[PDB]
Amino acid sequence: ELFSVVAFHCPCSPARNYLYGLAAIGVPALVLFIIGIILNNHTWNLVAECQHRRTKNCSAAPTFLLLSSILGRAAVAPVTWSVISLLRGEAYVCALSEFVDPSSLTAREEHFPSAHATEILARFPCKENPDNLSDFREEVSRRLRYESQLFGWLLIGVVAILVFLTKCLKHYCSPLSYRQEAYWAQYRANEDQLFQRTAEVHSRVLAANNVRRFFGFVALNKDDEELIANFPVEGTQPRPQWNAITGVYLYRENQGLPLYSRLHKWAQGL
Amino acid sequence: ELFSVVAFHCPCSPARNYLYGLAAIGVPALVLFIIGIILNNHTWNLVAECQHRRTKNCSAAPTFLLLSSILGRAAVAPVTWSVISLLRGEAYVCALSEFVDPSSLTAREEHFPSAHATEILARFPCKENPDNLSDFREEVSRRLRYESQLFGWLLIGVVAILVFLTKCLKHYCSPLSYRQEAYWAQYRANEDQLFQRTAEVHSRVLAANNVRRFFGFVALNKDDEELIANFPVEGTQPRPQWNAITGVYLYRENQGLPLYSRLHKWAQG
Amino acid sequence: LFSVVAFHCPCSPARNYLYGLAAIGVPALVLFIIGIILNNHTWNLVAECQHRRTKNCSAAPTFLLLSSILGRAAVAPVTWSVISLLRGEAYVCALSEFVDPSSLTAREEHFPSAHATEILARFPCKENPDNLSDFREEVSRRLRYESQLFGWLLIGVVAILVFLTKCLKHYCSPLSYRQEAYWAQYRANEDQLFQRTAEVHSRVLAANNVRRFFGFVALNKDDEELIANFPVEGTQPRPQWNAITGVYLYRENQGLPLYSRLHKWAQG
Amino acid sequence: LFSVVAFHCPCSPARNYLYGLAAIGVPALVLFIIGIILNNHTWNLVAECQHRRTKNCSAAPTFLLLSSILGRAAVAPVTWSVISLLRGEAYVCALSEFVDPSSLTAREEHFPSAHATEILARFPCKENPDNLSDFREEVSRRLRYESQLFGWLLIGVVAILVFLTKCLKHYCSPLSYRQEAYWAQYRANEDQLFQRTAEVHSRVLAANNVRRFFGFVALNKDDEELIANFPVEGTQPRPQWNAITGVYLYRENQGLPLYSRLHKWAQG
Amino acid sequence: FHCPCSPARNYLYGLAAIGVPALVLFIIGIILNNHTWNLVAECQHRPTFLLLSSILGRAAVAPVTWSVISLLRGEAYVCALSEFHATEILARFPCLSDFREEVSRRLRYESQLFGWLLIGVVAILVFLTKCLKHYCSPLSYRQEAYWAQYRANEDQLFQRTAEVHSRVLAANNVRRFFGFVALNKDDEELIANFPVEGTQPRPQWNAITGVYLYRENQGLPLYSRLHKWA
Amino acid sequence: LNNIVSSLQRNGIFINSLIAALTIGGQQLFSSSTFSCPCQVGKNFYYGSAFLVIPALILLVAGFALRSQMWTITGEYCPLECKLACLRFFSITGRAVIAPLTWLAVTLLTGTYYECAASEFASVDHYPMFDNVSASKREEILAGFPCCRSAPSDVILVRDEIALLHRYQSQMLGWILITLATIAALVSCCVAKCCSPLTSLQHCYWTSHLQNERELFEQAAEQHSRLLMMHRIKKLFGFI
Amino acid sequence: LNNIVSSLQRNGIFINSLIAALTIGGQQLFSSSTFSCPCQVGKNFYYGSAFLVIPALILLVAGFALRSQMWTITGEYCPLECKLACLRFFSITGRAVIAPLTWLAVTLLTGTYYECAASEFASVDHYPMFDNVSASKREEILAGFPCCRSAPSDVILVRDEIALLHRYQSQMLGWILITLATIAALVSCCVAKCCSPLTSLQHCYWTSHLQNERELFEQAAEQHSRLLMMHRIKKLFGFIPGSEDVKHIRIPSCQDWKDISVP
Repeated sequence: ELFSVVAFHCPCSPARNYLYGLAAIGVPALVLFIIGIILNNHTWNLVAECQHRRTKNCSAAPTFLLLSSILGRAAVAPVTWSVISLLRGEAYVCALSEFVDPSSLTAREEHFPSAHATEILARFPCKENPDNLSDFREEVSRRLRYESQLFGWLLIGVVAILVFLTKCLKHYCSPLSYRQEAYWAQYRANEDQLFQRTAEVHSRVLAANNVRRFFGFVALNKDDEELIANFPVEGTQPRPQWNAITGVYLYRENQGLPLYSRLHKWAQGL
Repeated sequence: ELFSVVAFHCPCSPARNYLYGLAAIGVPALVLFIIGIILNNHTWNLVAECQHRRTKNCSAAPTFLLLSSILGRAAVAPVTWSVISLLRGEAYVCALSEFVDPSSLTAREEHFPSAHATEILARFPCKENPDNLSDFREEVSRRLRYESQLFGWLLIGVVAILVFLTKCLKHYCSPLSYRQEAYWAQYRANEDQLFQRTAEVHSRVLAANNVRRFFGFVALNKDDEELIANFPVEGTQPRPQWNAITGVYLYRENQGLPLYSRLHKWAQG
Repeated sequence: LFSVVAFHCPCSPARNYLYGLAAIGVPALVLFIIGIILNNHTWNLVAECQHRRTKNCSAAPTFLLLSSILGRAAVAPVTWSVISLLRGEAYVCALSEFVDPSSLTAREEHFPSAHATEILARFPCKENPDNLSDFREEVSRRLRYESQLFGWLLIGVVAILVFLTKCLKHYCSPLSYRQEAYWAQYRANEDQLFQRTAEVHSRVLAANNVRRFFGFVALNKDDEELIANFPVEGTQPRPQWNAITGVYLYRENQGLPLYSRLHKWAQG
Repeated sequence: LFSVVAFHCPCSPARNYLYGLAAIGVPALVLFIIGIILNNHTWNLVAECQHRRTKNCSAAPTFLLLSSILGRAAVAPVTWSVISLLRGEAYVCALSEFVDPSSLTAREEHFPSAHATEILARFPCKENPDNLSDFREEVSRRLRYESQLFGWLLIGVVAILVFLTKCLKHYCSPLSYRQEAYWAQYRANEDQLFQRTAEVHSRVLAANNVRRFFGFVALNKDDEELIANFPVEGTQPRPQWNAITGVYLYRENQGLPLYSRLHKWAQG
Repeated sequence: FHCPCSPARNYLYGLAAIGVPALVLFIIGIILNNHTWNLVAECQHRPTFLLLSSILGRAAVAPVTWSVISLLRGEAYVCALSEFHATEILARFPCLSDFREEVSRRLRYESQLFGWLLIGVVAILVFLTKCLKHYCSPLSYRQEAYWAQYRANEDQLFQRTAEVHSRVLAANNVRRFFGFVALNKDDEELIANFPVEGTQPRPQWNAITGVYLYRENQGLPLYSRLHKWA
Repeated sequence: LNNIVSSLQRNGIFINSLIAALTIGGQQLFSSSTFSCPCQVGKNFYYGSAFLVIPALILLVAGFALRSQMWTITGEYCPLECKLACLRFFSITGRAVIAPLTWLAVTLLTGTYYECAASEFASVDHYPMFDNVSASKREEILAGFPCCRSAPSDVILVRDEIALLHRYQSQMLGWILITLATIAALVSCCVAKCCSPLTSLQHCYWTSHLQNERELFEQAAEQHSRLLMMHRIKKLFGFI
Repeated sequence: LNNIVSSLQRNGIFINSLIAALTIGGQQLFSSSTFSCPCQVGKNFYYGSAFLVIPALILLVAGFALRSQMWTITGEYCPLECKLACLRFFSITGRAVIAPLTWLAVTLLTGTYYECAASEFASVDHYPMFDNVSASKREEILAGFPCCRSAPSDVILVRDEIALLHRYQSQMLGWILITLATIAALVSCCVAKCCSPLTSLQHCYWTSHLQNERELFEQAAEQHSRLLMMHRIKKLFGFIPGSEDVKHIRIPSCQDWKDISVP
């Protein structure tokens, strides 16, 4: 019942629930937004870019074209949570039930009291309303839910246009045809998955090369014995060599031919 | 349950629900429509055509045949969602509840109050009406649902006629016998399968040849060894070479023998 | 689901018969339009009107074929018209407002004449007084009779037409029926082999173009034999495609029958 | 499914008897048609007039064949009509209005004389006052008897008809039943291998035509030997095809019995 | 099932309720067996009453069993005697308490009384007739068993040779028509194994068809009309 | 399993038991189906007599016909040959008469049949109000009361006494027949053991010889019957 | 697994227990179904007494007769041979008499049969209620209450006492019989272990040998009959059935069928 713990509980109190409405919708949005940045590898080679130069000589022209991608590939997660809450309507109705104008209620005559209008309107989300106002609550509850469900649908539309706008500009302003970018897209993932796979193996071989020197032998599984018998190592990769394959790469052509990753630029010996 | 999330909940209010119903059906259609353009590769190369020339050399009339294809193919998503909502009728009745004329109401004598008309009619879809008007509530509910379904059945009828006119004229005015077009339509959908398939293989092979020069070897599975052994790579293809196989292509013939795709045109030098 | 296309009768005067027309005519129309497009015998007929651009061929040879187009595609609307008529819901909702109050039976002169059409409109939806329920039940069966009546006799006239068309087809076709059976088995056999070869001759030409670009074409184990067994050097001329599309009416060559334009092209 | 195909009595005078005829006769009528279409004996008999156009064969030699054709297709009308009569749904709906009220007994004279027919018509629909349930029951049981009485003797008529004809067919035919069993088996066996040879000879010609167009034909493994096993050069002329279809009655050639027109054509 | 109650008409149903469904079953029995046509063939071409009853009774099982099982329910006979103004009310009893009680028991009492008569007749018929025919037949039961097995093996092999001899015929004609035969895998060796020498004459098969009852010649037993044809 | 089923079938003990169970079960439904105990004043003793023995007798007719052995016995008849046949006849009789008494005993122990069979022959002298000097209603009421006419007119006491006394007579009539059947079976086997010159050990050889004399000869007949047919076809068509 | 069942079947104690259980179940079904306790004053002791004795006698006779070897024993009857016959007769008798003893014991233990049996024999002169100066109605009611007639006229309690008394006696008889039976068995066993000349192990071995040789000779006789019939066919038809017949065939004539009709 982990989902049962994070379930919404509207605190019916004036000037108080909309804070809770914010902090029970914004915070999971902020958590989801942060996770998107942290797990996105394109944000670390950005940080390591300004780290190693220590001067920030590079201007904002190459940064902004990448910086949007950092948020874009990550900002989807908050939106698909922000929109879901609005569609459910629970988040908005409890947030704004205090602000309903006591002169804008319909479907009933002038039966709304004026002693504590904000207080009595604040308790509508909790259904703790006297039966003489049940018409009023089912009017405010359905009206506010509209406003949320209207905003949620509108928000989906705005993303539905920004994505199409971006996907057009990213293909109209870039100097490469899309069929070549798909290759360049199919190369970044093809290399990275090979790199991670080959990093683990060259780690294990180096490890088994040290434990042996400490025990005289190394315990390895039957399939792991193939690894040592196939991929011998002579040492370690120097730090400056490790420092030339970290960072941001922007389509540097070489002698009339293209290079698709910063590693590739080093592969030719550049 | 995502069904409960995207459920159509009618806000019974005057001058308010039709605005909601407009944005509760049209917007998903817009999203469905946007998806169709984005995924359809026939629109990127049309965009890619506009970027390389930078001058608008190509005339609009030759491109209108392809321009109608992207909109036409993607038009299923709005229609298959606009129609389904109309036939269900929930979207329309909540939208047009407040426009029903009280004087033209039937099935009952002239006892309909007129002090606040739109307020009562707006509340019909939510069933929040006194039972003294239940006959009126049901009568408007059925009549409004009738117009939705009649509009819905009209909508599907119009699309079917449009498809019939489209396909009949497309085959009539095309300069190739329809049997050849089937072979052609069995080519572009066949090249793109091979071209995608070798795109990865000539990528992964180029991936391995880069890691190996760095680490000193490359981890591979049993199948991947065949990729490196059978298909060796030497370098990369020039950027202008990539530029010659992207865009639109309209049956340019060579010497009297057809070229079916722009890549095939480049394959003859 | 079936609920979406389920028939909902709007019990209103001069209105439901419009809905029944739309809720039955349009699904019938959408099926008929589907039938024409799928039937490959119409496109070559359409293509026949293109290449000549003169209308040299007379209508009389076309008429024998043209019936085979609409008729073969008319099965779907008929089987949809029949079931709707057999179900009966559409018909009763269609003609409810046209039931003559004078011709009403099974009850005394109790049916009101204040707004007969309005009362007659609400019969299909059970929106009727219990005092008039006997009238409603009577028309619930008299109307449903006509629907089931129309359904069965419309089935019969269709059924005799199948026999009439088929017998006339064997009566008018100069060749014997058993030879025609071979001709029928040849059209399916050529079409399949041509279509099966369409993919293969597309793939070989496809791989022969990607290879010139990448330097090698990635093929699975089974597609490898396709390149080895079936090499091509180019494409086929447009007129050559233009000579094996269209209609064909049993042109005999020197006492040797030809069954398809391709076969006619195969004889040169 | 079964809901669409069902019987519902229109309880109306001068109207339900039409429905009973339509709701049973037409489904029987179409079933009568279906048997004709599937059977191959009709078309060759039909094609017999086509090749002569003169009435070369007299009435007496050709009248013998006509008897067998109708009986084979008559299975469907009888396998359905008696079933409905066993249920008796048609009869109670049809002739309820035509039941003479004078013969009504086992009750005092209570049925109204103002509308005798109208009251009788509403019996099948369970619409009848409880006081006339006895009047409804007696006729309902009487009609169910007459329907079943009619239905049962139909089976006997079928039973005798096949029995007498079979010996009459054996007596009329100059062939022993053991001879007939072999001859009948030959037709039921030569046709099957004729059809199989048709497709193989159809495909082989089909493959050759495509190859002349594309340059290569994509066949499965089993089709590969088909080209090797049965290579053809051309086709068979229309007069050769015509010499196969039609009717045939056990010609003899110098003491050699021939069992088919193909066998008749086999000797030349 | 349906039990009509109309006076002066129920007795028609009782006869139709059992007699008509019984006789059709009898007709099915004679049709299915091929021995009936053998007698028909013999009479068409040309003491045999003993053979007729032997084959006639074999098909009599199905019509008989329906007749008795219907009488076991007994509702058939309650219609008959009850029908034979108050008489109509008696027919309405299955559909003045002293009057109706006496007749109803009388009907059921006579129903089983007449019902069991046929069963007693059946036992005598199946017993006496079988014994006398064997005693009347000079041949022993061992000879009779061999005679039956001679015929039992005759039809299965004639059907077996008829099918194979048909393929070797039909294949030739289609070959003369098309130019080859699309025979199946198992039938490939069938033509090669049995190359027929031709088609046998019609009167040749006519002679072996008919009835044959051990017309021994020169002391050599002969069992079938084909056997003497050797 | 299946071979065991056939092996137990060879033993005659289960054969007698198998028939016995079927007869009682079918009777328990047939007796309650269309028996109904009618009270025909003119002739009800016929009703009880008919369905007390006749349905058992047909089994004896079936029993004789169910064995092909006794037909051969009749043919040979129409000495040591009779001695062997008599033993076979006794063995045939033993398995043939078990069923008719099986149904006979259970009906007698049921008591329903006799009540509806010999009610009219009962004695009415004890009861002082079955006087009936007219001698007409007495026969009718005696042959009318036990069926469904309870008649609570100070005569129900007789209807219990008549039924119970008959049921006791029905029950007593049950075993006595059972006792005689056991007695006859005991002596007949003893007679078959003394009159037969062959020893019981030698009886087993002969009886086992009888059961395979039908099989081996029949198998030989089938092989010879078939081999003739193919050689006829060789002459006819040349096919094996 | 089925071999174990057959092995336990060879155990005589198990088969006797099965017989006892089956007889008890049959007796219970018979009592619950078809007893009805006829209530006539004249002859009611006859019914109960017969219910007690006739089933026991028929079960005893069936147990004695169903054993085939006793026929051979009697035939030999009609030195060591006499002793062996006596031993076999005692052993077979045991199983022959176990079932009727079970029937009698269970019937007496239930007590219903004895209750309806000797009911009219009860002593009523002790009870002052039954005066019956007529001296005939007394016997009538005495036979009348035990079956099903409550007759609620203060006599019911008396009748229950009477019933109880009879029931009590019934139980004793059962157990009394049981005791005697067991005693008999013991002394009977004494004879089988005193007059027997063979050793205790010798008797069991000899019985196993007898059963083995009986089964072996039955199988050998069947096989010899089979071989004789095989020889008859191979001499008449000229071929051995079940073997390659394609060598020769006799093709026998009409006269040949008569020769094989001799046996």
